[PDB]
Amino acid sequence: HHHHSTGCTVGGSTLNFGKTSGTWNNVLTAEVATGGNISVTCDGTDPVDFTVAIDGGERTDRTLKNTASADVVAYNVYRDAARTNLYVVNQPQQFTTVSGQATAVPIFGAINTPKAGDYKDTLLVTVNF
Amino acid sequence: ATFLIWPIYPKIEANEKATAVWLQNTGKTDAMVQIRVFKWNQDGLKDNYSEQSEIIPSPPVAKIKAGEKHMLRLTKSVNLPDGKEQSYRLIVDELPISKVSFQMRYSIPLFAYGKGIGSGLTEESQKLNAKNALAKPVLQWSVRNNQQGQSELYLKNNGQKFARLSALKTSKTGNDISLGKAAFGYVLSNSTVKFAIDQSTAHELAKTSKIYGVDSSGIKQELIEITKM
Repeated sequence: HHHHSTGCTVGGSTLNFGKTSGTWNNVLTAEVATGGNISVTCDGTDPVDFTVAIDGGERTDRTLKNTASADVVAYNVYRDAARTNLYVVNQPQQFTTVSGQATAVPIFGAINTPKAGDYKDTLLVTVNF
Repeated sequence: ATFLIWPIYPKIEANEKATAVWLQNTGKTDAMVQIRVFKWNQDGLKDNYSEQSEIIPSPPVAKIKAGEKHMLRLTKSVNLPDGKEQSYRLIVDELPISKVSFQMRYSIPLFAYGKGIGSGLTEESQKLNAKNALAKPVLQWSVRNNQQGQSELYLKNNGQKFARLSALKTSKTGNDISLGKAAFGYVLSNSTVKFAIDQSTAHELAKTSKIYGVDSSGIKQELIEITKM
């Protein structure tokens, strides 16, 4: 037949926080769990284990940048909405697929000397089988 | 952007000069991707990747329009050492073309074989491995504490082939012990790895002598005996 060569459809199939200028004085929430979110779908009868790791941004410390300035503001992303499970930088978290259902890769985000218009960063999301 | 990768578990047999991985953009938007293969080892009980020339991926860069299916040719430059299994990752990097945005990277394992050993996923290699006593994973375990006090499980593979572990059981009929945090799974051939385990599992473990891992490295999922060091 022979054996089943498994094949998967990996995501996606951004995190807009709003404004980080001036003062907020509480933690900012943004979610991708937006253009759709990320999910792995495999096709065996067996489940497939896989692994997702998130880097530390363009500066390795998960810090945005204003673009106009050296103004930087730090952040972190989490697997659960409750933010108990940190996507610790470059450390993989285990996932599994159930036969015939998509597994979401959720990413929940969070974040005073006020800084004042538009800040940016880019995260590397590695999915490993 | 959205990709169908097949096969997720590619191998190059001893007597093949290449294999193919298929990459299909199933999104509605054009995508651009970089293709690389890294040699893969577990020296120092951590996973390490190095650039490498034993396997050459073709094309190294590709525009994949929506709906199109491209054939990655993974080529074995020279014959590999006798009776050994070599470990790689194919890395597929999606190139881009107050916010924070995501760049995706997809990594599948690749395994190539030298004379006298094979994946075991075809009848030709199955018959080849029956003649090799160590053409399989041959695992040992022992749990040891750090000076900081963290508990960590050591898995050591004596066999010429890797093991992909989904779970650890304490008996052939038991249930999976709750490996809490920290991913684990691959113990490559002729290596040993080291997972961080919570306290709930040390004790549960090491109240038993043999344990059993669920292994997908071959055709079907199967228990394997892990003995104590």
